[PDB]
Amino acid sequence: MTADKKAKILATLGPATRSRDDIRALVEAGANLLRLNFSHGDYADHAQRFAWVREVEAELNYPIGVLMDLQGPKLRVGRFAAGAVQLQRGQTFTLDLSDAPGDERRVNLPHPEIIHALEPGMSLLLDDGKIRLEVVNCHSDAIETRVAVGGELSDRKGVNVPEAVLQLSPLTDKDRRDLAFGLELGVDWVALSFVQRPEDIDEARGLIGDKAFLMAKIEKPSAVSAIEAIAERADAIMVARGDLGVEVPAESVPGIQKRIVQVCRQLGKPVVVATQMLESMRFSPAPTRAEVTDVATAVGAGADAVMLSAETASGQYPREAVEMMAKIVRQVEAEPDYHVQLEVNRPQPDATVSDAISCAIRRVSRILPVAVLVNYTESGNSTLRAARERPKAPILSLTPNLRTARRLTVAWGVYSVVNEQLAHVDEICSTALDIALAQRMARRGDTVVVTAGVPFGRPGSTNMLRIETVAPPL
Repeated sequence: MTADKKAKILATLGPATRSRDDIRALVEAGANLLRLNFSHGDYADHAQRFAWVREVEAELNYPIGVLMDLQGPKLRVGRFAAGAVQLQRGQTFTLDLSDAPGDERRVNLPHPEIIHALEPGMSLLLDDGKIRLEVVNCHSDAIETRVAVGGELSDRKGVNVPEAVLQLSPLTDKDRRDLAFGLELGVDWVALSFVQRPEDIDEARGLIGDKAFLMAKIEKPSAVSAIEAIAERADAIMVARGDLGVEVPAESVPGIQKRIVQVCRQLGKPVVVATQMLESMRFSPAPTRAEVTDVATAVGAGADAVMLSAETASGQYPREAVEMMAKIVRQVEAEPDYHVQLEVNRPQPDATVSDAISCAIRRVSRILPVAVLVNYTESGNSTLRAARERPKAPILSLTPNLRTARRLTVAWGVYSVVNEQLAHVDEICSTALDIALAQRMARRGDTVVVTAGVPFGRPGSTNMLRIETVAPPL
């Protein structure tokens, strides 16, 4: 494995991927994680692709994580007798629970927990926000509305409510079946949809158990408001830009994205920027200038992971999509301004031993040419803290456990290597050092840094550091 780029690339798996060898090509182009979209495919396809990925992980011998993306609830409108009713601007329209076929005056909304708690003067978006509805006055059975934007409204079209926060669980009965199937498979990362309350993480975490880590998808304003809270209760955050763009002013979004990456980097939780990264590539072998800029912004904010969806899952050029993504990340890293750029975002360390060690690590790195930070853990949580600081040297996380390594694959600039636990810091000096020549990271004569827990026990914060030089293996 070569550390060409520190930012991570999660690549979706879909119909276009169709070989055990296809997955190998994607990671050979710098893809770090692999995503199975449970809104599509059937379990035979996922289970097949999952296994294909696990062959490649064993063949290359370096841990590559697998992320399973829950569909979440889908909020759709009822049926129309006409089928296509042409709604006109500024006219009154209602929607019931009852299955009255649509007549330009009323359609049903099968899911009634939307109807409850909707207040007058809230907007209602249909057909991916194409039409805006204004609620004039409500009842228990129906909502009277005024059309604020009109257009053809086909049946079973999609509904969005940006203002309201709904008492509805982000776990659908379909999502629960998906959860039991992916946990059985051995997925590492579960991405949760429709997150609007921090409590929604707890319900998913209880079902997940310690079997897998959980990532919260910021898709509603509801979540963005409570981002700080949500980011604390989960293991990582994914920004679905496209999906907010429905529920907020587009011009607002890059601000929200920019803000959220900050909240995550404060807490050290990995942050993933996703959706509309390089869509031009689905059909074209090179991106548009605008896209490269969109990517470079996300990479530059210091975000840990970037997600490619259609470009790899179903697309005429899925490898070169990754090839480009990696090249853009390398170009951002190449810029000398970028290293200084990150510095302002870097939260000043808190008065703890683990922060001080990481802080001391910075000074030592200015004074000496440090080729690798080599923090060693099993729980991952230390290497997460070592990554918060965003060092210029690559982290080489050493692992007595495969499960943590696959999860650490999302983390910023963290490269994980797996071996039998050796249990002692002063002993592992040679091992950590040899591992470096093993993973071909440091030349004979570079200096490396090792950090670990003090008693090699569950006591916390990894509070010792030790410089070592690779003297000539004559």
